[PDB]
Amino acid sequence: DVNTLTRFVMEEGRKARGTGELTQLLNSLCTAVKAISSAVRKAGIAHLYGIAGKLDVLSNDLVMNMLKSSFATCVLVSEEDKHAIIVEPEKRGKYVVCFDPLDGSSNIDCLVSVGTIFGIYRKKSTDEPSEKDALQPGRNLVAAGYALYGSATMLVLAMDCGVNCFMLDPAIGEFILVDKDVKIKKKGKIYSLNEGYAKDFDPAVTEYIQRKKFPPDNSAPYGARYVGSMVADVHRTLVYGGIFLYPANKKSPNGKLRLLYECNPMAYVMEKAGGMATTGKEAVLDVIPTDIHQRAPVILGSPDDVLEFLKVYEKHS
Amino acid sequence: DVNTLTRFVMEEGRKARGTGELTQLLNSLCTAVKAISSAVRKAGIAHLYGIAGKKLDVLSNDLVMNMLKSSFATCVLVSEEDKHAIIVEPEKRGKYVVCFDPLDGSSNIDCLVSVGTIFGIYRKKSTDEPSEKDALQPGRNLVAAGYALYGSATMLVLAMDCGVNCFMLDPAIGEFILVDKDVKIKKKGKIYSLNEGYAKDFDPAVTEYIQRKKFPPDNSAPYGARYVGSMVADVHRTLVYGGIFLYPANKKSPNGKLRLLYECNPMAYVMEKAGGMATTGKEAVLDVIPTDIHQRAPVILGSPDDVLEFLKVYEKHS
Amino acid sequence: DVNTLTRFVMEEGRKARGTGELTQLLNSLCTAVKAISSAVRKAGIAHLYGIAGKLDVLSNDLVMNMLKSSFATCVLVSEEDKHAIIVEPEKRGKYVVCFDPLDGSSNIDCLVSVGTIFGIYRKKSTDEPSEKDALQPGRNLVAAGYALYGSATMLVLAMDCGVNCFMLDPAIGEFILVDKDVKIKKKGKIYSLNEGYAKDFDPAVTEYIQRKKFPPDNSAPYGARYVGSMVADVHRTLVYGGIFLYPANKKSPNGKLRLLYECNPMAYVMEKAGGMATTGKEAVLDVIPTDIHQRAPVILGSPDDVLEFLKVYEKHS
Amino acid sequence: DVNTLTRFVMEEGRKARGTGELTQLLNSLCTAVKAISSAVRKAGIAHLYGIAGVKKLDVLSNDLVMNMLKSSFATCVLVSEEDKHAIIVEPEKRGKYVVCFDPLDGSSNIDCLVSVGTIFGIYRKKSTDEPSEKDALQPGRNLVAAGYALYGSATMLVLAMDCGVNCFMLDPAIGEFILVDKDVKIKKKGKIYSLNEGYAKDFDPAVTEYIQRKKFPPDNSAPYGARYVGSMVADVHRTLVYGGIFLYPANKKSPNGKLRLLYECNPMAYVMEKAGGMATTGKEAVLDVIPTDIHQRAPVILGSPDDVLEFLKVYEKHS
Ligand SMILES: CC(C)Cc1sc(N)nc1-c1ccc(P(=O)(O)O)o1
Ligand SMILES: CC(C)Cc1sc(N)nc1-c1ccc(P(=O)(O)O)o1
Ligand SMILES: CC(C)Cc1sc(N)nc1-c1ccc(P(=O)(O)O)o1
Ligand SMILES: CC(C)Cc1sc(N)nc1-c1ccc(P(=O)(O)O)o1
Repeated sequence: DVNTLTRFVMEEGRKARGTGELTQLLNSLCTAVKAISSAVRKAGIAHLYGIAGKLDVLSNDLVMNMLKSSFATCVLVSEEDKHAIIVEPEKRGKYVVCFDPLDGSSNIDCLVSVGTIFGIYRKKSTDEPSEKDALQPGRNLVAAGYALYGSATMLVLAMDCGVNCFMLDPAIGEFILVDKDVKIKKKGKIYSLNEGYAKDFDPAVTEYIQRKKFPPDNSAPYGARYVGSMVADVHRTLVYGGIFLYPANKKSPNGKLRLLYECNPMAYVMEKAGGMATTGKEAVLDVIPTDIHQRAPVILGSPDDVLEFLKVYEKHS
Repeated sequence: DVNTLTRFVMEEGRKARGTGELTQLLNSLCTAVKAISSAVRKAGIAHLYGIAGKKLDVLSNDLVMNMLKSSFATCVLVSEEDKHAIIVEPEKRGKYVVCFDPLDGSSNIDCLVSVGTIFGIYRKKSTDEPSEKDALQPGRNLVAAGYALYGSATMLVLAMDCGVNCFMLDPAIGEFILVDKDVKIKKKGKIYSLNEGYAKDFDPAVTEYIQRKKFPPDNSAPYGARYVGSMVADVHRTLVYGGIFLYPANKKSPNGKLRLLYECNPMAYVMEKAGGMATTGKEAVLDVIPTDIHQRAPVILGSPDDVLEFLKVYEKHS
Repeated sequence: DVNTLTRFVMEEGRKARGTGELTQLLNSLCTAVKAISSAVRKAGIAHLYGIAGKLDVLSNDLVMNMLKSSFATCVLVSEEDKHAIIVEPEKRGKYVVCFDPLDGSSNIDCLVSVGTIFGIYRKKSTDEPSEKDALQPGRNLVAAGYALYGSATMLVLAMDCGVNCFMLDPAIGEFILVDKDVKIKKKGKIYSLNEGYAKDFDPAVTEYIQRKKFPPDNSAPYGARYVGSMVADVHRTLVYGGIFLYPANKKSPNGKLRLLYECNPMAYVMEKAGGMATTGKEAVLDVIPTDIHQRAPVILGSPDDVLEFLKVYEKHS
Repeated sequence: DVNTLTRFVMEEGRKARGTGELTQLLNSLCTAVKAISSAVRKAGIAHLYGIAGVKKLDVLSNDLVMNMLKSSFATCVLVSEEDKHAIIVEPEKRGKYVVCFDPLDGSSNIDCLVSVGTIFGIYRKKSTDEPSEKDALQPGRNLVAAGYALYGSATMLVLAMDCGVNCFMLDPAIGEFILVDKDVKIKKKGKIYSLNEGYAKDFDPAVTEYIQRKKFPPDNSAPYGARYVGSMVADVHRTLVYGGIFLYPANKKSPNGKLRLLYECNPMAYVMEKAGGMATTGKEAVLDVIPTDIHQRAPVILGSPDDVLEFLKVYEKHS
């Protein structure tokens, strides 16, 4: 039987005997993602070029407005906003949402794949809503995932029931369920990181990557891929297996990627798919944040690959 | 004034006092590219999944093949998808030879990586009965070439003698809008692009050049690395941002990996028309005289100062 | 604040403390309607004409399959099917749906507006579901409405809370709420019927139309409009006011339109909009059907216009 | 073999050994029509209703056609239903063609989602004078091309030229007009009549008598069916596809009719005649009227020839 994201979300909410608030949140996010996709694919660009005589900001506006009007949220943290956004009293629900509305858009001028990343938390205290409600470890996530605006548009949604992938059919604006309860390969054959900054690598990263290129045994060297857009690289890791790295170094002891709306959602998807996600020192999902924009190192993907990295990392610890 | 690809192609044909045959070819190709984009973005996939109770690379080849055949402008067609050249039936023959990759990068379409269509257009040069040999011309001889990138948005890059022009597909109206005119690549970039998984097989010249990008001998900032693994995506980035793209020979691909006729030559033509460079290491890509329609070539291309720097390192290793 | 069909249907179900079954029904119908619209606008027609080297049937298949897979229905009545469809036991819910999947499609060859009409009943009994469960008067409707595939695509949905109109934004495949709690004009200035049957008209119809052309109170004559597609003509009646008539004639002595999936849903929309719908002898919604494809005469629209027709009708007994 | 509007127009221009100017005109119009279709179907309406936290369609449509035709470099004089005076194209963009068009016909009733359309007629400038409004004052029989786009259940472009009438369906998945009906001809006699019978009290006696013959046939035949969408493009297209007759005649209150000669009557009359149909004012062929004002009105009775001819017999019977 055919299944849509709308039908899937609703049925999961009915199974859980929810009140319907999270379902409305998720319906609203889905509508925003379709609107971002339409804009990313440049529908209407002819009018900008005068036929009748901003993208990251627009994407942030779509998600903010759709989530606010769901009546399901109370605190919203965006890559694009300096402070947490507090929902007006009359529209407050119980959920906290952290999101990157257009990840990878810094290089959107070359039409590289971009994406939307989100993580949904339940507000934990009855206090007046504030940034502190967003300072939860990723292990508290209720749902998380991403939309990839690639060759096609796909929404990957992870919850307690596992990871499910929905393809956007732009003819009818419906996300069609195409991959159910997806699991990552135990060991991959691809490594992904920016090797241009090798002179800054921690010695452990240098040694691990050298082992991927010059394997000590009779195995084939891994292939390399680095799109430079986190959603594209993490999605490829999910589909094909392997390892994605944005690790710490001495000039960046906490990494570069942001914990709340990049690392934690992707770490959550990975673990629900049977993968792993580490800072080197601990699981990404166990980090307790103190700053809504704080950075975290991240190494994620197939467990045998992540564990091999940790073996090398501890050798230099 | 707004300009569409349709209007742009027609006016170039008018200025050249052509008979309209090449205009019909390019209009047919534009229609095929829009149909491929729609399919690549999965329009109608719900029907495939049972909403009412071909492979993408094969469909794309069928779209390009049929639109070019029915243009009456072509006589010989070479596709990545076909072992032998397709010879157009006599009554539909025109004078052009088209080599193309209808869905470049589609081997990894399962992870929704950017894919593209690459094409190069030659005039038939021989007066013989049309055959596979008519596609064996050096890239030197191209009349027009370019690619469609099905990335975050769909763009067509078209190169001819008048230069390189970039058109964005507006999917609301199915129209290619001219958005970047007479494009030129940066003289020198800050990004290098290659699969470093083959580091163990690199010739010394490639190894040293990449070492220079990571550890600059002059203490400037290291280049950033990018490698999508889809040639159209990596080359388009090289065009837009500058830098260098490399697919050199390795042990699995001793003649290189990329295909000369419908990957290297079109991209090399776009690059040179944009003020860039494209070399095999030994010679300009466009000077290679092919002997086989699916033959491979090593390729190093992008900003002129970056390729020239590579070539100096190459000469240092004889 | 923006509102979608998805969000509106979900919120009405929450206010009603429903189990979510009707919501799944309506979302499934929403998906089918977008797919029908896509096909009606001829998306993909180039593939039929050889670019790479039935509509009424497809429309029925879309509605049938989406409703079956909702797990919300037990009996399905379509204009396209001789007998009622009984849903298999594992997919049964409690709702009975009568629909015309592509109303007006007989003239789709001239690109006239066409539509989808639907009416939803609740099955209350523990008997095994059968065709007889669809033999209900329209006053039993839980929800009803129509999708119009006209110059744009609009879904009109009627329930106890009133009538609401949703515009399909095809860039994102989302129905946008654009007209809330719609009420029809008390009196219009347009009458709609096929005057080609003037020779067969009952004396009451003839006299009523004479009053529209030569007004007894010295008012200006009504304008005439007859698209010949029931959904187009009735939607215009809703938006602009006035009257729509399909009375008995010699080829159709019980009228021509179908009671179950044409007259009843439109009569329901009209009454929920403050309008009226009569057979001449009684309200459409009070007719007790004996055959799922039985026909009925219908006069519907603005209340003053229908009441005026009924005055003429009562004059002729 | 599949054929698109772009390819068909280009090949017709090649067959005629044209310079390509008319081809550029038509490509530009095709682009405008796709943009109108997109807006008519309400793409992006979610943004107007606040999804991220403005012109009426008839104005946008006029702006689209005006700008696309200007930038074709193929036109010199433009007449629109929306503009009191003809637009004279600035010198650097001038071509030889005169275009009269209605950018969104029937749009006054667009609020009920009734079918709407675009109508156009293309002339060559005949005078050696500086271009002016007078260059649009040509009889319809001078038309080089004419036709219409109907934004109905699907969007179709009907294009008439000397080679006949051809119908192209817009495939919105790819923005291509697909040739679906070639060298169209209308039925010799139909079974539908189309006019606003609510104003029967104002009818001319000939019209009254003719419509009476359709409802109460004297020859024991079946009465005609009635259809009246109230959008000219929709009613005329149905007349082309199914046959029959469409009427907006002159009456006692409107001695010149209501529809506009230059950009409503002439193009539809031209399409009709190229399809083997007829189009008359009652007194003469629409295509023979020589206009004196670009917004002048004309009565129109058009469609299947046996029906128009029957109408004219009744009309002449009443002198
Ligand atoms: C395990 C999953 C996340 C449960 C789901 S899945 C969905 N659509 N809704 C819920 C849910 C539970 C409670 C509530 P609520 O009372 O806050 O709405 O919703
Ligand atoms: C420099 C460019 C390639 C010239 C162009 S650009 C276009 N649309 N057509 C032509 C062209 C020249 C000759 C012919 P033809 O007589 O084969 O048709 O066409
Ligand atoms: C008055 C309106 C129609 C009530 C609505 S509105 C909506 N979306 N659902 C319902 C509803 C009631 C009962 C059930 P259920 O337990 O069969 O699902 O649903
Ligand atoms: C009979 C038809 C109208 C001929 C056609 S059909 C088309 N696409 N162009 C032309 C045409 C003739 C002259 C010119 P021009 O030199 O003004 O461009 O064009």
